[PDB]
Amino acid sequence: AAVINTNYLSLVAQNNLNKSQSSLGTAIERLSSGLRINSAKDDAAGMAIA
Amino acid sequence: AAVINTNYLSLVAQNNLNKSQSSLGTAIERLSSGLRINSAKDDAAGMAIA
Repeated sequence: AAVINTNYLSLVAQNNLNKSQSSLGTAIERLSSGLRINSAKDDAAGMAIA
Repeated sequence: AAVINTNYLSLVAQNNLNKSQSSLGTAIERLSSGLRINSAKDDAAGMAIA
């Protein structure tokens, strides 16, 4: 469709950008802290064991 | 025939012109707003779904 009111492609690109940014954020946190398991939401049992 | 009081052809042309202008008005409104479903008289259930 040749409509301008809403751009589905832009929305999909925004979603994929957000996913990539979340991956970048978790990678950056794990690099800076040096700890894979911080903010227990990743590997919740792992943080208890550690 | 040779009648001048009433001009049937002019009336028919005016009616067709009115139909054309109504179509132009709907097209102009949809163009400016961008919404096909506007003025709920057009696509009544469509506006409910929207």
